[PDB]
Amino acid sequence: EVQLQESGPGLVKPSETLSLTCTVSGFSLTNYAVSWVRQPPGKGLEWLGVMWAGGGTNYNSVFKSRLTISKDNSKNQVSLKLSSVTAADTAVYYCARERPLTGVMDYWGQGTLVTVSSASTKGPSVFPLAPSSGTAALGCLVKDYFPEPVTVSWNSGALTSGVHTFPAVLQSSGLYSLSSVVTVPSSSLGTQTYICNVNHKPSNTKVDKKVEPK
Amino acid sequence: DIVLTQSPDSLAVSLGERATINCRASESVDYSGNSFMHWFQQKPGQPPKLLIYRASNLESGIPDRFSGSGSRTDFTLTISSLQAEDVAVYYCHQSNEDPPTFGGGTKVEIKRTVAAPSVFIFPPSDEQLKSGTASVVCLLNNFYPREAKVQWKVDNALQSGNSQESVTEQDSKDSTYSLSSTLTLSKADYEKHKVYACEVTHQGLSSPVTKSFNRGEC
Ligand SMILES: [Cl-]
Ligand SMILES: [Cl-]
Repeated sequence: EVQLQESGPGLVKPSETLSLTCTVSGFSLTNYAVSWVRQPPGKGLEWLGVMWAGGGTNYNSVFKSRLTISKDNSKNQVSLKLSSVTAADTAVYYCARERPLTGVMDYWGQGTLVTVSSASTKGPSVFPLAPSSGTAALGCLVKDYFPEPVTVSWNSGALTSGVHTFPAVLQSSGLYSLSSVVTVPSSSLGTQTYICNVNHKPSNTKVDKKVEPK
Repeated sequence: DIVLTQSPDSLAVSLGERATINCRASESVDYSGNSFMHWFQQKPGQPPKLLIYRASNLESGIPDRFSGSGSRTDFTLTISSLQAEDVAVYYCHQSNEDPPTFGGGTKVEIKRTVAAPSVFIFPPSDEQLKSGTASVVCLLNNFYPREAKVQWKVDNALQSGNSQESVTEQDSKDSTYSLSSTLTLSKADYEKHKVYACEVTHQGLSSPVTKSFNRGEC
């Protein structure tokens, strides 16, 4: 199966250099091109550049002065370097496999969110949203992290039906907060174990929080 | 650069009915009797997913209700029988001329029956209170349409300036929205008051429903 995965720093200071890596599997970089595309939050898609199968590069002219794409076929990796970053470079960065003859981008990585900011990295505090009293709701409050994003799974991905993870809100403090909730049977609250798995990649923080009645 | 202009910007469609999305290009996207216009589906927190390549070719694993047509400067994606899981932003993509460019996107939503929110209220954890902040959370679960009012009451005194709201995009199975409201007090102000209530107004409720707790908490 064709897979790509982006890796990035999360936070980059203004005027510094953004470094990203795209690791590929299920295909060879000798056969396929790889493109970099970014998406500012709640905006459209902007193409940055491509590493061709043969090892040549093609760049969006607006990034010519700041952008370098390189690869190592033998390490299954394509790299991006974007110098002199400003707030305008805040985006989810995607790497995509490109069909070399047609320019069709057929497989995309999950993406890495790059925040350009002078502020400090900060991992979240995780608090339970405990059930009380057919249907019961429980959750986790993920408070006071920077930058975005946080991802939440339930019972290491075993529980998915009824899960709602809300968009993060920016608090007046300048730190993000989000809640993740799941609706379950009322009869299950006593017996069944519920753990939210909170991942904050920008701070390399992983928090498991058991959620149970008061 | 080739500019791609999509139409509509957004549309609400009933389950089983037709969605038509147009993409126009500022220049021809054809070379040697081949059209280099492609269509993507993007759901929230996910990458674009290829639906159609070179105007009319359905990508493997994509259902046949998706189809594409057009050439030169005029292209159409059709979803013949819209399913719940097809709620997304749809993008056209040209690869004829450098730089490759994308359309501004088209938001597809399901128009479905009115659904009342199930309301839940969550007191702040003892863990959090030791930090000196109190977060009270009101959850509105699985409602249609999107429009909802949450009112926070503290000892029946209606709150203002000290809450924030977040709404999910439309659920891929039941086409509903969910909403969380968070009330943020200092531990001091939290301990001054007893009765905490969120009042939910919505089309699916005949009158506004209130969920509440006492800080005593059993
Ligand atoms: Cl080359
Ligand atoms: Cl192709």
